[PDB]
Amino acid sequence: INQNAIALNTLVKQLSSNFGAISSVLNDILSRLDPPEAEVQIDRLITG
Amino acid sequence: DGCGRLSQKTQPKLEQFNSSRRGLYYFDDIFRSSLRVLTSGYFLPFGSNVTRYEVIYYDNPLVPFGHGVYFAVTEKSNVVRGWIFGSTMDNTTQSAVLVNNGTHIVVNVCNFNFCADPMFAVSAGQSYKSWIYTSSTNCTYFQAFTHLREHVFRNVDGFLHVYHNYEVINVQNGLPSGFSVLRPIFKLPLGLNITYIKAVMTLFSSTTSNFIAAVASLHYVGYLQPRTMLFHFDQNGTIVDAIDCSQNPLSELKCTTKSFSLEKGIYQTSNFRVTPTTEVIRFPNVTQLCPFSDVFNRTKFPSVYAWERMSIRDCVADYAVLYNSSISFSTFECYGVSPTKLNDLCFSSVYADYFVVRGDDVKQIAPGKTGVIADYNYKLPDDFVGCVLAWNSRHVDSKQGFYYRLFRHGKIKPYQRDMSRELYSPSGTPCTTEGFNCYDPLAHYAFASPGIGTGYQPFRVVVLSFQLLNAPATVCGPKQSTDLVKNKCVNFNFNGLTGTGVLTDSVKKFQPFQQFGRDSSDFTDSVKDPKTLEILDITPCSYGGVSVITPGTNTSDAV
Amino acid sequence: YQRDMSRELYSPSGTPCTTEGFNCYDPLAHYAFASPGIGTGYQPFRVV
Amino acid sequence: DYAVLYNSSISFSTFECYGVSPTKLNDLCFSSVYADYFVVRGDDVKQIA
Amino acid sequence: QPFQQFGRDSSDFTDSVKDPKTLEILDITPCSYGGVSVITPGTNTSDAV
Ligand SMILES: *[C@@H]1O[C@H](CO)[C@@H](O[C@@H]2O[C@H](CO)[C@@H](O[C@@H]3O[C@H](CO)[C@@H](O)[C@H](O)[C@@H]3O)[C@H](O)[C@H]2NC(C)=O)[C@H](O)[C@H]1NC(C)=O
Ligand SMILES: *[C@@H]1O[C@H](CO)[C@@H](O[C@@H]2O[C@H](CO)[C@@H](O[C@@H]3O[C@H](CO)[C@@H](O)[C@H](O)[C@@H]3O)[C@H](O)[C@H]2NC(C)=O)[C@H](O)[C@H]1NC(C)=O
Ligand SMILES: *[C@@H]1O[C@H](CO)[C@@H](O[C@@H]2O[C@H](CO)[C@@H](O[C@@H]3O[C@H](CO)[C@@H](O)[C@H](O)[C@@H]3O)[C@H](O)[C@H]2NC(C)=O)[C@H](O)[C@H]1NC(C)=O
Ligand SMILES: *[C@@H]1O[C@H](CO)[C@@H](O[C@@H]2O[C@H](CO)[C@@H](O[C@@H]3O[C@H](CO)[C@@H](O)[C@H](O)[C@@H]3O)[C@H](O)[C@H]2NC(C)=O)[C@H](O)[C@H]1NC(C)=O
Ligand SMILES: *[C@@H]1O[C@H](CO)[C@@H](O[C@@H]2O[C@H](CO)[C@@H](O[C@@H]3O[C@H](CO)[C@@H](O)[C@H](O)[C@@H]3O)[C@H](O)[C@H]2NC(C)=O)[C@H](O)[C@H]1NC(C)=O
Ligand SMILES: *[C@@H]1O[C@H](CO)[C@@H](O[C@@H]2O[C@H](CO)[C@@H](O[C@@H]3O[C@H](CO)[C@@H](O)[C@H](O)[C@@H]3O)[C@H](O)[C@H]2NC(C)=O)[C@H](O)[C@H]1NC(C)=O
Ligand SMILES: *[C@@H]1O[C@H](CO)[C@@H](O[C@@H]2O[C@H](CO)[C@@H](O)[C@H](O)[C@H]2NC(C)=O)[C@H](O)[C@H]1NC(C)=O
Ligand SMILES: *[C@@H]1O[C@H](CO)[C@@H](O[C@@H]2O[C@H](CO)[C@@H](O)[C@H](O)[C@H]2NC(C)=O)[C@H](O)[C@H]1NC(C)=O
Ligand SMILES: *[C@@H]1O[C@H](CO)[C@@H](O[C@@H]2O[C@H](CO)[C@@H](O)[C@H](O)[C@H]2NC(C)=O)[C@H](O)[C@H]1NC(C)=O
Ligand SMILES: *[C@@H]1O[C@H](CO)[C@@H](O[C@@H]2O[C@H](CO)[C@@H](O)[C@H](O)[C@H]2NC(C)=O)[C@H](O)[C@H]1NC(C)=O
Ligand SMILES: *[C@@H]1O[C@H](CO)[C@@H](O)[C@H](O)[C@H]1NC(C)=O
Ligand SMILES: *[C@@H]1O[C@H](CO)[C@@H](O)[C@H](O)[C@H]1NC(C)=O
Ligand SMILES: *[C@@H]1O[C@H](CO)[C@@H](O)[C@H](O)[C@H]1NC(C)=O
Ligand SMILES: *[C@@H]1O[C@H](CO)[C@@H](O)[C@H](O)[C@H]1NC(C)=O
Repeated sequence: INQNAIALNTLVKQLSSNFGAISSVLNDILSRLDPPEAEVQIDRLITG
Repeated sequence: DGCGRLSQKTQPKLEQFNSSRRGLYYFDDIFRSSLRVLTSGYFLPFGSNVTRYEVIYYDNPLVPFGHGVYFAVTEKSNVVRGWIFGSTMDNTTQSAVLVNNGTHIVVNVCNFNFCADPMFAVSAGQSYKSWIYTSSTNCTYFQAFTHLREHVFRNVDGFLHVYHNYEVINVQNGLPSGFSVLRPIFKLPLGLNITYIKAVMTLFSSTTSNFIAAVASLHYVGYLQPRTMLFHFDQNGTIVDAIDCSQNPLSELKCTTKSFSLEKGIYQTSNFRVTPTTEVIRFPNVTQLCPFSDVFNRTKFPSVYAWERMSIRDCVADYAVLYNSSISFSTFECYGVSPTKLNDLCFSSVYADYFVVRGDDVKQIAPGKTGVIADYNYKLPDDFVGCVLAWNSRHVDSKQGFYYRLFRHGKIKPYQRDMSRELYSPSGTPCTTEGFNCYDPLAHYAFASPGIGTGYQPFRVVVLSFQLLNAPATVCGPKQSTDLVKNKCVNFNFNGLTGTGVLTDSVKKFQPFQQFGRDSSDFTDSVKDPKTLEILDITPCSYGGVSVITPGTNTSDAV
Repeated sequence: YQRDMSRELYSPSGTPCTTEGFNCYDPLAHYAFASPGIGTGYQPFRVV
Repeated sequence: DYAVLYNSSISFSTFECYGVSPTKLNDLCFSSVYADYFVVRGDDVKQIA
Repeated sequence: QPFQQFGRDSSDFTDSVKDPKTLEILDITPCSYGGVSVITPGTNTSDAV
């Protein structure tokens, strides 16, 4: 039970990492960059 | 050739049929054979609110174009042969006319003066006048119920796409149901602003006058909407079936599996039912422009070695006012933020630096570069966020007294001022007077020799730096608020924070100097309204899970 | 890819105009291109 | 030592570097340095990239 | 069908093409199709395979 709970909690909390992008949040990236530049930022988050 | 008159005005009648499962077209030239692809775009939803018009009965209302218009005609004879495209339907703005007269197609883009009731004319079973317009101004472009024709009109990137389809039906009244596919024919390039679409139809008379609508025809209009659909391609590539993934609970389950048949069991589905339509924009209400004149029309700029800093706050930033002025920037680069979206943000700490440099030294005011200015005069941090502006001032700054630092032991840090005058010695030995082994650190810009080159001309440089989404903002773009909507999942924008979700009420207590509510997963949940000074709540439009039980495709369709 | 060949008067407040004057201005402006000894930035250019 | 070029009366209108960063040009050791010089038109400077 | 210049596939691998000069369809097949296996008795044993 503890293993399942820990796995779920870690999966939930893994979203805080931004990998190689500029921010973990996706709203601000689209709020300051053009889509041609935002696609590169979104791709690494998707892969991670 | 002039235009006729119709004093009689019968009130138009409006009825509501449905489009069944029609209004599909080849959305791309990519040849797909024997596969299924899920594509999103602007299509006609199944079972739409199609409208019918008839033809004294003469209805030619101004139909808004929107994102696209679906046009289908049912007739026994050629009576409908053209359409009118335009924005104001006058001679002030250009308009497009497409009619069928001869060899290929008659299409014209011009400044027309349409009459009240544009129409064709056929007398004694032969061609007659063309009472559509009466004047053609300065224009460029020129190029030359058993019947059911369907046309789809779309205008994107200045291209007008036309789709055609022909079918044979025998129905006295009512739009027939079934499946139809349209193939593109025209890709006419013309840059216009299409907002309204009209139709032109022929009228018949006996010899020359007393035109009457002897022949009646039925045509339907449909509005395209943003929908997600799944398509199937045969070996030839012809579309044979499709599903609109918003109609019934079975539709989204079928779309998720990416198939056309289902097995008995229970499956999990995604969200394909609710889409926000309302927007909630909120900005703090202040009204005052920045002192653009005080920074772009300051009669005195210092040298680069003595650059000065200015603070900007409590503004409504508007870069469009700079167009009216007589300033022509020769360099405009931005780092971090895109220049396109500079009017939809809220800056938190704006600072400006101004000085004078040589014409060939403008390039050295970028981060990560080298040069005497970048080493001893002015350096930018590697994480600089802002924009750089520069312009020529050969007519105000053709004087003497400007200097730059030439000799210095170390390299200055970013954002550092080194206004000094002490003597310099390469060996580090202290000096006592200017002469041998002692030189003046500063050097002159000349700027007084007649007939100097472009690279040696004086230039004025202004650097803007700001921070985003860390502290409460004082400078924001020129945007107006649209009050507050409750109990709906909508698209909000609070000081440049796009999001989606329901907002009803909040009871959370927090500390001042706060504008956003974070989370352990970096997902926004609360926000402070800058206009009502009260906290709100954000919750996604979809929260729970949905499962659908089906007995099989052969068995039945009830779920 | 849009063409906006128009000549109607412009008003910042959106109120329709009747003549050029107060609160009504000409949308188009001149390139000069005739002053002697203009700079390189003010010279005409041809773009394809 | 690129800093000695500042004392001279030469004003470069184009300075681009590939592979190595201009900032750290004084903390390296080059192995095989070669130089080529010629004369071109003003509008043909961009074609030397 | 007409208005076609390339032959696609479910894996986006070209297999057919229309010659613009003879106006007839061709076929594309990779130079290597089958699998090859080699049996060896060991380096010390011999070199015949
Ligand atoms: C693409 O569409 C065609 C539409 O006809 C599909 O039907 C096939 O069409 C061909 C060409 O007309 C037929 O060939 C003809 O069949 C008979 C018997 O030989 C005769 O009229 C002619 O001598 C000629 O051979 C073909 O029979 C017909 N097939 C069927 C099942 O009706 C065609 O299948 C589609 N192609 C693909 C690759 O999916
Ligand atoms: C712009 O922001 C300002 C603050 O910078 C806000 O000022 C507030 O204006 C509202 C307008 O509705 C005032 O509320 C009114 O107060 C009394 C209550 O007895 C009454 O006249 C009305 O029933 C209404 O509730 C509010 O007092 C005022 N705040 C102050 C003066 O401290 C304002 O919300 C923004 N302006 C707008 C929305 O026009
Ligand atoms: C573009 O720039 C021009 C030139 O600066 C602007 O014209 C100026 O407009 C202001 C108002 O915005 C005028 O000030 C007003 O003028 C009269 C004086 O009797 C009076 O209405 C007010 O007391 C006030 O001082 C100013 O005179 C005028 N300058 C001129 C015409 O040389 C123009 O408004 C700007 N914007 C555009 C054209 O959209
Ligand atoms: C801020 O000011 C301080 C104090 O003047 C600067 O530190 C000074 O830096 C210079 C240049 O690196 C040092 O000179 C060197 O000193 C010895 C001989 O005295 C020798 O290593 C070299 O031949 C050279 O002359 C100087 O000693 C040093 N002073 C101190 C007290 O540390 C500092 O560089 C300035 N900051 C910036 C960013 O310019
Ligand atoms: C920056 O460039 C100037 C101009 O070239 C340099 O001045 C020159 O400095 C050299 C030594 O580095 C001088 O040569 C010496 O001059 C006297 C001649 O009696 C004597 O000490 C030696 O025999 C030797 O020839 C040269 O005359 C002088 N040129 C001038 C002043 O026109 C300067 O050193 C450079 N560096 C700085 C200012 O840091
Ligand atoms: C260039 O493309 C053109 C089409 O735009 C092609 O035209 C074709 O030219 C060939 C040349 O061999 C003609 O074939 C010949 O036809 C007769 C058959 O009785 C005979 O003279 C030869 O035995 C040969 O087969 C072909 O008819 C012609 N097509 C037409 C006129 O419609 C041509 O392939 C290309 N030009 C070349 C390859 O030089
Ligand atoms: C579109 O409209 C047609 C015409 O009204 C509908 O077809 C009718 O469907 C009902 C369903 O109860 C049948 O009883 C009628 O006999 C049908 N009439 C005809 C003329 O076919 C059709 O169902 C509608 N499609 C929708 C609403 O999706
Ligand atoms: C429709 O009317 C036009 C305009 O009156 C006619 O234009 C003629 O087009 C034919 C070819 O169809 C040309 O040979 C003539 O030279 C055109 N006339 C003139 C005066 O230029 C035409 O008869 C009709 N069809 C088309 C396609 O324009
Ligand atoms: C609209 O067409 C007219 C007629 O060709 C053009 O107006 C002429 O413009 C020239 C410019 O040198 C003037 O000298 C003439 O007096 C004008 N004539 C008339 C009758 O007004 C006008 O330029 C066109 N508009 C465009 C191309 O935007
Ligand atoms: C700042 O604005 C002033 C006007 O307020 C400009 O001064 C004019 O400059 C032009 C161009 O040199 C002269 O022909 C005019 O005589 C000047 N005065 C007026 C009243 O128009 C000035 O150029 C602007 N820019 C600066 C100082 O950089
Ligand atoms: C659309 O058609 C439906 C019935 O299909 C009808 O109830 C409705 O009033 C029509 N109009 C609109 C605007 O939805
Ligand atoms: C444009 O239309 C207006 C309104 O009818 C009219 O007054 C004006 O004369 C027309 N201009 C031309 C050039 O035909
Ligand atoms: C569905 O029913 C048809 C009716 O003949 C049958 O032939 C077919 O095999 C069935 N399909 C599946 C997937 O079981
Ligand atoms: C191959 O043969 C040599 C011959 O002495 C032997 O020593 C060696 O161990 C052998 N190598 C292997 C990998 O068995």
